[PDB]
Amino acid sequence: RESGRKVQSGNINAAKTIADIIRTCLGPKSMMKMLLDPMGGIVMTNDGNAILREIQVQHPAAKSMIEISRTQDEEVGDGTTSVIILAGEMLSVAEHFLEQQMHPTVVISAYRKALDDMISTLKKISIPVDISDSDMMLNIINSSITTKAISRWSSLACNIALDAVKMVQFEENGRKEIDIKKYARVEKIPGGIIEDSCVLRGVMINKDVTHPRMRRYIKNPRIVLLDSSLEYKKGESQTDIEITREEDFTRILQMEEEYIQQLCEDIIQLKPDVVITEKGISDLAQHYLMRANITAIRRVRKTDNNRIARACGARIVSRPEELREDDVGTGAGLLEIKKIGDEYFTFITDCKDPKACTILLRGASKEILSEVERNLQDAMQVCRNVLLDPQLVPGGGASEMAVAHALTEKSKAMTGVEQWPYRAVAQALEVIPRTLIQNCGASTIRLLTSLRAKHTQENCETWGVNGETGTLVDMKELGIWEPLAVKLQTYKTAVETAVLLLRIDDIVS
Amino acid sequence: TGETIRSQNVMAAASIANIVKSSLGPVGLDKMLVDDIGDVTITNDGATILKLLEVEHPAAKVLCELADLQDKEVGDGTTSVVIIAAELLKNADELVKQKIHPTSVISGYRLACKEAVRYINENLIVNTDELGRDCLINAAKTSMSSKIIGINGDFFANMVVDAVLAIKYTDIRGQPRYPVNSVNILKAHGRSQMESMLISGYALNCVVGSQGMPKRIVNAKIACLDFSLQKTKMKLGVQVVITDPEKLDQIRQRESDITKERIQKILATGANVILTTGGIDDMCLKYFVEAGAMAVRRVLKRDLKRIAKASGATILSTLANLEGEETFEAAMLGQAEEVVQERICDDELILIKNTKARTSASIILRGANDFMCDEMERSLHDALCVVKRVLESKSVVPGGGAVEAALSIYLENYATSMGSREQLAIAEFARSLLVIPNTLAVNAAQDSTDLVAKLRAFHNEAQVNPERKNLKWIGLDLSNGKPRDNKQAGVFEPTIVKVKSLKFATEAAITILRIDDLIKL
Repeated sequence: RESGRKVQSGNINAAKTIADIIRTCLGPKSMMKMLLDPMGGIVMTNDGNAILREIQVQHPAAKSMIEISRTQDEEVGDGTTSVIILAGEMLSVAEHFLEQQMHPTVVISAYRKALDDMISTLKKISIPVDISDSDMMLNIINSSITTKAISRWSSLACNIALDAVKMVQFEENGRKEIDIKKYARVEKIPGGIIEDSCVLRGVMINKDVTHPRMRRYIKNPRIVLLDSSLEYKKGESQTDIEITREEDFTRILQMEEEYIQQLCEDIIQLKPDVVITEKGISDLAQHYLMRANITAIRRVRKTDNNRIARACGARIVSRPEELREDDVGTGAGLLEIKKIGDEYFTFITDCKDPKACTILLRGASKEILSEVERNLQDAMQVCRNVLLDPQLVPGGGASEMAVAHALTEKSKAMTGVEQWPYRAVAQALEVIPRTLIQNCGASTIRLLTSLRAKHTQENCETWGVNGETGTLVDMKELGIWEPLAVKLQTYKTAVETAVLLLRIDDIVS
Repeated sequence: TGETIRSQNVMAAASIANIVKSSLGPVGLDKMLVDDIGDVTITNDGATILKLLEVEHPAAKVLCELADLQDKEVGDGTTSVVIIAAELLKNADELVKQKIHPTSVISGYRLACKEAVRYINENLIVNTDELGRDCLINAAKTSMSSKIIGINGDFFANMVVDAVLAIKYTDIRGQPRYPVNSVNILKAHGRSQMESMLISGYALNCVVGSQGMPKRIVNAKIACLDFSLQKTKMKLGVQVVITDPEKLDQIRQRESDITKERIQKILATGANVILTTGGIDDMCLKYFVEAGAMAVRRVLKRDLKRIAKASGATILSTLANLEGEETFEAAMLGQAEEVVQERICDDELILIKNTKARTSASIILRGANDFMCDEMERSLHDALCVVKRVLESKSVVPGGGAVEAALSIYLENYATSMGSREQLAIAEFARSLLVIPNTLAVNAAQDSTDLVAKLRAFHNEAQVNPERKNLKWIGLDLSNGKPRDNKQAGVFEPTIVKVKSLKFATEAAITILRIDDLIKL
């Protein structure tokens, strides 16, 4: 239970102490944080991702800061640093002075217009990228893989992750938003070539579906996805009593297998040689498949068939009556059982609801595969964000100072009370030019004022400090891209978040 | 203990009464509520938090209870009646400690609790209508978080607030009347937002079943189904026996056909339209389209039951004698003047125009993007909540806040007149009245006396009237500490809402005021 400044200064004691090493942990020159595990261990993290998990809670507001780092991790997976940075970077200056001006409130609506002038600043500096050209994305998409940096597959997996969210973009809500990712999924492939780590349609099933008898391939015959009751039903659609008598025993087995029959009267008509039964899978049920010349598929689940629903594009059958093709194994279908390494890979290509496409990732080993798998992430995430938002914006102090004086100019434009948060929020922008230089080792001061001067001339339009060169430069020059996607999404979060814990003047039970 | 525990009876209140003062209704700041020990929850609305709060002391025991007792009756005067006991418990605090047996002043507080309402009694307004409650447009303008709907906090507030006020509206089961039944109103993002308007009928949220299901249906018998139309797994049909193969086709053909037979018994039993909040497989649905009947899917629970009420007679929403493989029993007969499946607000939806049993009207609030539909949502619902209580209670006092400043002086005048200590009793009751505008100085960050003392600075005689916010009292603001003539934005209070907390606020203290110790003997 906290109140007043004890919340507010405690809110400062929440995110900032989180965001302290994080700025060293952030930027392209990011300096990892050392951690000390409860075992006596160590974890070296540039992440705002891993720190909050391990580090124990230092303040109730931090538990709220953790989730907005989650929310940004949920939204992207990067910017988790900045959201707790930016919001916590807002908490230190404005509130207490403005509680001395007596308000959480004027700061909120200030934060809201501290939000918009950036959103006002962005549309110029955040300028449309062409999602058509891969390299026009790949410059953003190399900007995604360049900091986290697994360099070998930061090359190919991008073009893969480019194609990943591209091939998983049909996305139809009617508004053509592209959040669409899940269709794009990695594939854990033993052995094989380090290349042919690539995007294929549907979902080739690497999870639970690996069998000596699928035959070795089922191409034209269907993969049949059963939610439904492949096991017998003793009545019509239903079940009746067991055997206490000679009379009851013969009566039971008729409708039992007849249900399996009347299932596989309507199940066999659609031509599987592989029926994947996630539920209703049982010995006699799969033994029937064994006896039906249709592969008995066990140790398989909803994700599988939901991935197979995402693979051939099937709809996992919710009707015990009348199974068909477009139910399960849509199209002529391809179920391709390939051992690259010793795992049978269920390859189900030929996706219906097309543009739902996984990513076949093949290393010579899981690491060199996971090296594709991790580089894929930031790429495809930012690809998703670039395909979502077809814009890019210069990184570093460019967005920082162009909005900084803007908010400052806006603060002077207002010359009111809320100016003071604008005064506080504009500086929140500039800790990043600090952060970028607070990495490289020069004096950000000389450059801050010079980046002020970079605004004095150029309004820091495209000109930020680039963390790894530690100098104040055009990012359209350097091709360093935060998108209006990645940033505004990150900036949007913290804007709410600082308000949130500032909307807390009292913590209670 | 003693006055200590009696103070602990006051302290625990004012302690927790801070959280309901520091968070006052919606404008109260978010308060982090630890559920038990390690689980924290960010929330507000002291009428709420006290319940998620877990009461430590028998003092705040009744507070969470009386606030809820106030809240059970009506949602306002609730987070306050917490404070007001403590606020009186602060008024009689040193009194009980001074010379005072509070029995004197508390019975005087009673007459004060009584005498005061006799202004609230004489304080009413019959037509608040174009004045609204908390102004009119500001029923929604408060309900609207203002971005694209901000100036439409006039425009659509002339809509959604005037909607519940005036539109042809069907209460439960096709009932024209001033709604306490809310209003069916929807939101669909797109087109131009200003184009958001009323539709004549219920606005449906429904999966449209027109494959050749007839869109427009005149004199539409409506079946609104919460029970789905599903389908039933079925074994062999007529006989079992196969001499030649085509029987095995016909034997398994009556799986669809008996329902084809029974869904054209559904024509015979009846409906022209099948609305289903549950599922309709196109298996059943087609049987209607080849029957020439309407079958609509996943009609919104609200929207459907809104139809399922006005549609009239018996409806499958609240009933099931139907299997959906089965023919209807005509427990499914609702009735629509005409169903014209209608293109509205970037939606092709079945729009059931008026009713056979009623004339339905539903506004659809067209979002410029979802954010309107997100923010007008509250504007839909909360300005709905406002006018419903306004239609529920048409006797409502003019002014919320400056009432108390009057009620202070109004009662503080009646104080000096009575005499003795009960003169003093009435004056100390006229004090506690002034904290409710002061807990507005909490959230609006106003200056409590400059707020409240200047509130009291407003009078000729003592009165709160939309006539005079300066020569006398009226209104008050979440925007300021300033009284306002109620139609611009004054804070209206419902009359029934006030006397309750007034009544109740003294009713928490007096027993606490009686209990002389907490502890063992």
